[PDB]
Amino acid sequence: IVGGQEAPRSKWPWQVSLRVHGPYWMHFCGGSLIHPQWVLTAAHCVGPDVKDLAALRVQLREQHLYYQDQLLPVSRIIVHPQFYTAQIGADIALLELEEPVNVSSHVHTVTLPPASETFPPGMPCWVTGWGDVDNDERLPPPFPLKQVKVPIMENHICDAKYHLGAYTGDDVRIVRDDMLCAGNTRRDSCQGDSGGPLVCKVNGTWLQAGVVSWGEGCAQPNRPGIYTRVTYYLDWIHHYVPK
Amino acid sequence: IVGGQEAPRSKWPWQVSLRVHGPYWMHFCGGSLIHPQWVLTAAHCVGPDVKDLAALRVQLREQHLYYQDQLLPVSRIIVHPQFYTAQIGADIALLELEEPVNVSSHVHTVTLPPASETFPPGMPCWVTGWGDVDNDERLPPPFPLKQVKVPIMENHICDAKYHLGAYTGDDVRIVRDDMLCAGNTRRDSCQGDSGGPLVCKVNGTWLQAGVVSWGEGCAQPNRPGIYTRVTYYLDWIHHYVPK
Amino acid sequence: IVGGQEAPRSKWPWQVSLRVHGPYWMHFCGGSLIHPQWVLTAAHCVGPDVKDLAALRVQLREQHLYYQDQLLPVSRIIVHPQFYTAQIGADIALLELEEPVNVSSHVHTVTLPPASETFPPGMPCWVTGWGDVDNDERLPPPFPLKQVKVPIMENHICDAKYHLGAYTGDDVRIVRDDMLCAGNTRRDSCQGDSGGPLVCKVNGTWLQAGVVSWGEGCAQPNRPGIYTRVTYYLDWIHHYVPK
Amino acid sequence: IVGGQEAPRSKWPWQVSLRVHGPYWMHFCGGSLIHPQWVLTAAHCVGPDVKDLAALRVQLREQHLYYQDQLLPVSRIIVHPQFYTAQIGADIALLELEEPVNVSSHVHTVTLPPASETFPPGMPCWVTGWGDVDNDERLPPPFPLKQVKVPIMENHICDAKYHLGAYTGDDVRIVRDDMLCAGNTRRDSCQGDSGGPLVCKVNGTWLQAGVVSWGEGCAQPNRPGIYTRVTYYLDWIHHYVPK
Amino acid sequence: VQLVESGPGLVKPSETLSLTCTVSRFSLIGYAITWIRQPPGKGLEWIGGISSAATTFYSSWAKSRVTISVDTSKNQFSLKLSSVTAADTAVYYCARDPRGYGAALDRLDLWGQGTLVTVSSASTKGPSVFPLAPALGCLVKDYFPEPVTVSWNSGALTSGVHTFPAVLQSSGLYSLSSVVTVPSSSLGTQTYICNVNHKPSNTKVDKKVEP
Amino acid sequence: VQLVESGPGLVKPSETLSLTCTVSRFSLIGYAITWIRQPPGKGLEWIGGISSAATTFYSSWAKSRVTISVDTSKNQFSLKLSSVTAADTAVYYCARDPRGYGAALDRLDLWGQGTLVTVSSASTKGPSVFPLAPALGCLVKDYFPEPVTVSWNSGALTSGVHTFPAVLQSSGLYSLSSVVTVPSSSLGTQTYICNVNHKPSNTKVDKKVEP
Amino acid sequence: QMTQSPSSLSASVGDRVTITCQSIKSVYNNRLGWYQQKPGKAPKLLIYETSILTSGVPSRFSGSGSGTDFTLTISSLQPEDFATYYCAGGFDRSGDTTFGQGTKVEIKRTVAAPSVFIFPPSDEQLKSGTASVVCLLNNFYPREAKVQWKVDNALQSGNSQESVTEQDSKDSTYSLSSTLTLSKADYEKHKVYACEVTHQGLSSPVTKSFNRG
Amino acid sequence: QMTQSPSSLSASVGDRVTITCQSIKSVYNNRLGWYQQKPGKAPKLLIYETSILTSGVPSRFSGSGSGTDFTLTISSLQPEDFATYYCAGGFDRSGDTTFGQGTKVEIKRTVAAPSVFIFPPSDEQLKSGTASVVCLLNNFYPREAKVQWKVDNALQSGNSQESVTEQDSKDSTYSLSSTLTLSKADYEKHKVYACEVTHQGLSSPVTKSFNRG
Repeated sequence: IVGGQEAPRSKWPWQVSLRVHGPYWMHFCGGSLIHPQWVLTAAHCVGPDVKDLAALRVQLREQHLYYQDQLLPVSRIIVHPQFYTAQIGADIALLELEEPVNVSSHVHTVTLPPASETFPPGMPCWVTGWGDVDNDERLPPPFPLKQVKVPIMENHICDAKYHLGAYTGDDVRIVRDDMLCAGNTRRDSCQGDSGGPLVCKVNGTWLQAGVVSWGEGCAQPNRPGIYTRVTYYLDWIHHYVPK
Repeated sequence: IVGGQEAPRSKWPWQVSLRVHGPYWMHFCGGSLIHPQWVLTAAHCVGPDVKDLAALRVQLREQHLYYQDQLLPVSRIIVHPQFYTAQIGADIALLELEEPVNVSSHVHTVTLPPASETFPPGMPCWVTGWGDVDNDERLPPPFPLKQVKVPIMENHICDAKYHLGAYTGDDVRIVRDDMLCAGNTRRDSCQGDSGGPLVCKVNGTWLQAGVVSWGEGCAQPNRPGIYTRVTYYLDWIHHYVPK
Repeated sequence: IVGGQEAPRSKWPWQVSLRVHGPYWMHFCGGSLIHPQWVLTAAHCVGPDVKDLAALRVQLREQHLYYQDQLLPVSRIIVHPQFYTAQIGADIALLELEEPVNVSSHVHTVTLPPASETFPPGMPCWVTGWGDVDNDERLPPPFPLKQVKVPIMENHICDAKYHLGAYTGDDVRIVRDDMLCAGNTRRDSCQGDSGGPLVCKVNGTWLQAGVVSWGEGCAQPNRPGIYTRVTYYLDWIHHYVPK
Repeated sequence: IVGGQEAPRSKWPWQVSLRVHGPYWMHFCGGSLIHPQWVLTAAHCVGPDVKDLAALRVQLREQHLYYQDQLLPVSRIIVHPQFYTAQIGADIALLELEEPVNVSSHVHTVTLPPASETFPPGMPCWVTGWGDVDNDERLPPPFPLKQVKVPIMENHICDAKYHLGAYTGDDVRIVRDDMLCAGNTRRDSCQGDSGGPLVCKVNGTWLQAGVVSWGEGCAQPNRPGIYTRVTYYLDWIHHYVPK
Repeated sequence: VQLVESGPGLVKPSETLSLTCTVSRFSLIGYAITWIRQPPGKGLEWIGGISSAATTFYSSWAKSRVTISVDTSKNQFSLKLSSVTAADTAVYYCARDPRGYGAALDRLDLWGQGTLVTVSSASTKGPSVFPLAPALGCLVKDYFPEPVTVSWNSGALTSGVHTFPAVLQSSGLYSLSSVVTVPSSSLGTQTYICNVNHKPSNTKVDKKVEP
Repeated sequence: VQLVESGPGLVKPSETLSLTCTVSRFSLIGYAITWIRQPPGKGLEWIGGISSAATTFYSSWAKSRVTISVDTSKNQFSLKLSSVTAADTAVYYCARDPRGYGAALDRLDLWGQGTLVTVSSASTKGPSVFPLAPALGCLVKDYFPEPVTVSWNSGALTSGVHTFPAVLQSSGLYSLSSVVTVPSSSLGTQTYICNVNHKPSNTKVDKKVEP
Repeated sequence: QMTQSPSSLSASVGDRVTITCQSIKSVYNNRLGWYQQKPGKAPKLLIYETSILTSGVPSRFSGSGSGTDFTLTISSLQPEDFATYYCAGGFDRSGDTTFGQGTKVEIKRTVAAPSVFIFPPSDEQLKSGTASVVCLLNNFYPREAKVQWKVDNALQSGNSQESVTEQDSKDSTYSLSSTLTLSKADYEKHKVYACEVTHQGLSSPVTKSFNRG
Repeated sequence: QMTQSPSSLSASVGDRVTITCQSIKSVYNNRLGWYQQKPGKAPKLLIYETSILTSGVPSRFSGSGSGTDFTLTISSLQPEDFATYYCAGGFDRSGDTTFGQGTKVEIKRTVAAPSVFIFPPSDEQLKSGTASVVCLLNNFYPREAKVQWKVDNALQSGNSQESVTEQDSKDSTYSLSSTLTLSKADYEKHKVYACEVTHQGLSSPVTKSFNRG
């Protein structure tokens, strides 16, 4: 996370970290707990090739990575069938946890937006994660969860921004309609925040607008971060997560 | 280049290396001299964002990198307008050299195939470059030009191969019709060979079938290298390189 | 620390970590609190060249690095005048803290041995630190204080051990009389444990026999770790730390 | 080599490179051919622990590393018995080549100085090698042999220089009488030049005054490079290399 | 990377001043902060500080009235002074010791900009403003408290500007003048806009000058 | 990283000028060099250049007289002009194109300092010098060729110094004046030393000024 | 406690100045430093630990001291260097640490004649019912001056205040502002208005006046 | 071939100026650039490839052009900006590339009165047998002037040369040097020596003279 503070302890209860086996259960990707038994995350963190579930664990909202770990096991991975690379689209995935989690004073699910939402620019939205703070600067060892408030930019304005300084003809849509743009040269996700949630406070209620997908580096001029537009995939998610 | 020999000195005259400024004119991408004033190469080496031509130089067919450098300057870069990322397509580019080069005993142009060619499997084809030899193994400091003979695999067979061990639905075409597949678990391009030519000896005459584009690592099982199918873009190339 | 466990929370109260400024207050060397205002450590951590005290901080016995960094400031550094390189000798130093620390339920000083002690082999001795666990394996991100029980080896036996597999004539003493040898191919200090204390439980009372000084790698065959024999320098320490 | 030019092809015929086995015969240390069957070099390149001769090869004066390799095999290693670490002293070693080399238009031995030589300051002396050019800057891939003319500094003046900015008492001699100091903040050996010769042009005849031994980094203020004073060890060398 | 002070700037006798100091761009962890005082025209003066170890120190005279505190959750340091009196009116600075000593003054390398604190029975009152007619100028009058600021043509006119120390009128209100020196040929060619603002009365005003 | 020219600076008609350009601190590999000319007071003019590919290019008029060359063994570029005439007297510059085009002028980013080249039948002759007596000054006279230089008190007096364009006396020799403006209180307190040197006659002279 | 001496000095450009700082007892482990304060700005650290020059400082500055007495020396003053200077030191850890009183440094230079301007009370003052005529001196030197105010040529005394800019750092000359307090009822009485500088940089008074209102 | 226009201009501080550069045929792929030359120094590159601002240049400068006609524009001139300026461009690869003639830019400012000095021929000239009296003008503006030389009050004409410094970059005023050629045999004849500036910045002649030698 470029910019922004440490997150106040109470404030972001649904944040999930994905851990990979190695010399230790290294954090590598973010996610959000959308249902007591389902975690939402970016596909490119776990696909497109199949990963052995043995190598994967989920960690709930600790304040600092590792100081308090209680790694949950993952029962199944689901990737949107049409994913293949983030720049194509459909960078979205679901993890089914083996054990359901008690909803609790420090653990509560985020709410998915209703399909008619558009998130026009100017709404108050935040992104949260443990990824690098600049461009090679690993998050410092106390590993606090950082947060930042971003602006939202409208797609076709965003598409023009990406064309600046590039050879691609402006006929070629870069930012597809299932994507969303946010961030600023002062304020962005970065590496390792991938799969983190993007949330907006409509009517005081936190809605997850999107998922950290991809971008041409962090905080670079005329390079907003690209987010998967969750509203584009509701019909697919509710094929697996009943409510 | 995984596998294969060193290249006999005479054998590959059109091979070009692209050099980037830095602590030294580091090689970073291959190319092929298709006309006395034009170099053909992979787009992802130089796009999609615009590069200052100050940082770029072309080196002709030396035997060993750096022992004989006579860096030609580049007058203009052209990228196919519809490129953006190799997995999408159109990973092809042209460089116009400032100075035309004398065709000479050790320097002669490759020939582009006529558009009706398909390159069915089994033809005798080679790929040549200075990229890494395995997966992190930099080419050793004598830096000889390596070569290898690959098999050609037919597209729809190749597309199935990529779907093994991946979540992507088989409805979703991964290998698009402007691409081509080649290589083997014993024999492939690798990092830094990108933009090198793929050539096939039809009727004793060397035709450049393709350009090294992308792949899920080097020599990995069921992961052929993907090459840009040059015949798909002739109408675009002859918009710039008269013959 | 090669081998051994995580240390029980209560067990090692005098352990001190030295922090250096950087992207964060990185731990780089160990030490031990020998008096409410003085820290003992290895000279080669801070000398022989002069370091700006601005770059240095001391941290007391936390359980996990970085989770609780109440960083103390250092008021003065003292290095034994005859130090220059650990293999020569005199690898010992003192830090004077700016603020004296309350002796407290979790913070108590180690005791220096009386000068007539020799520490014959077989005594029950331990070394404690946060250094690497093998040879390039950084301590995992929970960063627990590890401990291990080592054997003590008598000097002249140790000196022979170092001569195995080396060209040095056995006339040339390698391990000088102000040094001490300990450890095993299963059990040793390693990089980053430098300056940690070596303690032995004579009469139930913990005496700091030595300081982690240097060695030809970690756990290597016939390469015990070399420790500064604290008893050799008492007359020098009590020139600065009254009791 | 910090500063200085490339070496004119003819100028330094005795220069030898030591190669270690690995992914390729990597250069790691310098040396000088003092007799048709003996190479002189720094001990810390090959000792103090015993190296399997299988892993070692000698390369004579090529112009560029690797482009012309004809690796000679090494029959025996000899290290001065009293070596252990360069800062102690005796950092000198001999390699006996398996096959004697024809003295030839491009290959001729350097001459060892007679024992009564002192090399007072101001003499015209050079050091030559393939080591790094600054502090982490690897020599660029064309790997030319670089050379530089250094000043010579008298020992006791040099010893004072090293004491600046260090805690060591000035009673403690750092630069021992078998060592020699040379270089400047503009001009020094660096990493990988270790074992290279230091030569001075007394009466038009090139005498090897010393061997690149050690230093506190490259080109650092008040840190001359330290060289083994060859004249200190003649009685030891002529115990092995008849003339 | 720099400090910023913040606070009210006006208080009344026997109240307690609160000041905050905020590390604009990096974590405070490891750094001490000291609070420094400057009565008008008099030399500097040290209030106290807090070490990197959170050990507080206080001057001889401060102990009976001062509290220093820190909140890492806000990346802030905080000062409170109780029972202020007119003699406490001063500029205050927070500054950093890079060695982290809580009570040393020999190496205060980095300073905030500091703020006036005025101890007064009066209320606030925003300024009046008038032009000074052709050089050109502008005048600001009957204003309180002291720290007014002014700049010319949105502050784009950085050059040739002079501005004076304030003087205390017998009305109990300060007044000030600002002046620009320029050849009269410019009178036909540039705007000469007297942009003024006054944070302690949240007041901003403007006037272009003409002959 | 910068260029330096070098050359004689004086030659005689029908001789051939040689100039060299030396890349002071880095390898030339990859960079083109161009040679630029400036007759006195006239505008700039392009002679030619050599590409990174060692392809030479020459102006329309230069082809019959010019040769450009390079020696990587010396990290040098070299220019020769044959059969010089008085009209060739100019400042010459070598400059680098970072794109390495041998024959383009739109991006000459880095320049040498350039040198006078004087085409003359005359010999050299070192200068005479005289003080200018109290402000203070110094005068240099009957000197040839043009590029004399001067500085005050080993050049430590960087400030208040003026120095003039040379003028060609009917004697065929240039002369120049240098001047320093200062309050007379300094006359009791500083040295005022007129340090002069003249490379084309290897000449260096000095004189302190007094009333 | 500490004493810094001299309390002030003035010296020309180029001149070499030294400043002293003393104490009833020694500093601790060299813990003494020197700060430069520009007017209206936070102090800048120049020297710390007795003698270490801060980065980004010209080697004009230097200092040394035997634990009990200390000097700061400027090799050659510049128009930049106008400031107050303070030594500060620590006699203890936690204990006595303090600044000195500071030294005010002024550039000695040539006299310069004041450029003079005058302004009536403008419209809204004339509308406000207050009257304040303004008279201005620029780039004068030294700080000595007096203004005479003359209205209908009658001498004005009291009823006026003056404000003096600090020293400039590009020419080292001052600006002075002078102004009357008057009512609208007391202004439209009198009709000829003048201010008149007295200055050492002038051979004579120099009046400027206005009587159109 | 290229034409740059105007050949010269003068404008005040703050003013906004534009410069034109034209050609009989188009440039190549935008290959045009602009150089600033300070007097007595190598040119500095400012703009390249039609419009890319070089690093380390204030955004005062800008430029654009339709392949055949091009402009350089300075938003607000400064005393720094005194220089000649050139466009340069390439019509080909290897072929025609050239500079334009350049434009000389002069700062328009207020008049300033010359500070005047005079010097006799010093000892070693008087010993050399040559005589050269020197008369000096400083910080005058504009470049217009004439010197009268008067020796025994007799008018001097010819027999003299003048040298004019280029424009300053801190005040934008000139210095002028004026000097006679004379012999020792022809100097010790006449005994009263004077030089006398004529200038638009003065209401009158201002003589300075010497007659002790």
